[PDB]
Formats: sequence, structure tokens, C-alpha cells
Amino acid sequence: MQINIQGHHIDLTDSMQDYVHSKFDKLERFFDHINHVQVILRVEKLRQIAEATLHVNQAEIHAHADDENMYAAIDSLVDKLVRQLNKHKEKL
Ligand SMILES: [Co+3]
Ligand SMILES: [Co+3]
Repeated sequence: MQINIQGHHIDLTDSMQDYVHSKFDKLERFFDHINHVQVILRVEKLRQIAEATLHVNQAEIHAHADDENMYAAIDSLVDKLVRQLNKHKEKL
């Protein structure tokens, strides 16, 4: 798993990156076929937006989540990714 975190119109801090890494390190223990991962954190007006695309074996998992708080946005994003990963894990 190689994670690339990018920011847009936001002060991307090491805490955000550390937090993102933390969430994905937990995730890989349940889904072990995660190859490349892209994450984009950005702000649209007051909206804090977290985007992610996970490239897994023979498929892609994509989702966005937004919140007034970026860390909460990231947590919501992961919950969406986990749901999709569980479904995709089921198929396989
Ligand atoms: Co997207
Ligand atoms: Co791909």
C-alpha cells in the first residue's frame, strides 16, 4: 500500500497526514489487496472534503465525504470505504 495524500485550498498539516496514515494502517489489516491509494483533502467554502480512491486487486473503491471538520470528514470517508471494501471482499 502506497498512499499519496494531496491537499487543495487547505493547510495540509502533518497531523492530517499522520491521521490519514493511521486510519489506513488499521484498514489494511482487514483488506490485504490494497495497492495504490490516493487521498485528496480540500475545502469548498465551509465544506471540508475528503476524497479517496483505493486500487485493489481487479477493482477500484472510490468515495468522498464532507464535514465542517476535516478530521470528521476523514472518519466518514473511511466508513464509506470500509463498507465498499467489505462488499468487494465478499464478491472475491
Ligand atoms: Co473522487
Ligand atoms: Co487503478
